[PDB]
Amino acid sequence: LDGPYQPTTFNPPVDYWMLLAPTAAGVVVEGTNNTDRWLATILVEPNVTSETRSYTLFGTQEQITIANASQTQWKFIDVVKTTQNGSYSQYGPLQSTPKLYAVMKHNGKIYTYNGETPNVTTKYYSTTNYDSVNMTAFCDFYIIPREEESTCTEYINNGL
Ligand SMILES: CO[C@]1(C(=O)O)C[C@H](O)[C@@H](NC(C)=O)[C@H]([C@H](O)[C@H](O)CO)O1
Repeated sequence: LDGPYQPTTFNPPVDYWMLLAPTAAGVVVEGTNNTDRWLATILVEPNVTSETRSYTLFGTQEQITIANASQTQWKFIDVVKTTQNGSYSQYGPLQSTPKLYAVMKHNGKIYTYNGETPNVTTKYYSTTNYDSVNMTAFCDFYIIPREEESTCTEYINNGL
């Protein structure tokens, strides 16, 4: 567990999980290869009926319709597009009590956590030039090698 690091944009090594510890609802992390993949993770508060919100994604204001069916858990949503002018689509989510998320560049993809704490799993998004994707963290974060993924999973499920 290397960190906490303050918000910044950098090029994380492949096969490391970037464990994010946001404190507020909103954009958590975003990264793109500038060609066929844009991913931004948004943290939505517990208990939200369908509504459109404005988020700044990659420097520009975007309207996204979100919801969170859970009465008590947070919802992390990956908002992605596959071309520069394409529409954002939602995948995931991760329903969470600890408020932690993580993202990793691995084997031609970007992986993120998914499901419902305390029994999370991971999902992925194929991404060309996956190894050079820079990630912008909007909150404090830690770095954990993939070899220690069981430790990252325990933090996502139960907190630091
Ligand atoms: C093309 O197949 C895949 C991929 O990227 O390898 C399979 C992968 O399991 C799926 N992941 C999820 C969370 O649905 C992903 C997304 O649907 C797509 O990347 C969204 O842009 O599509």
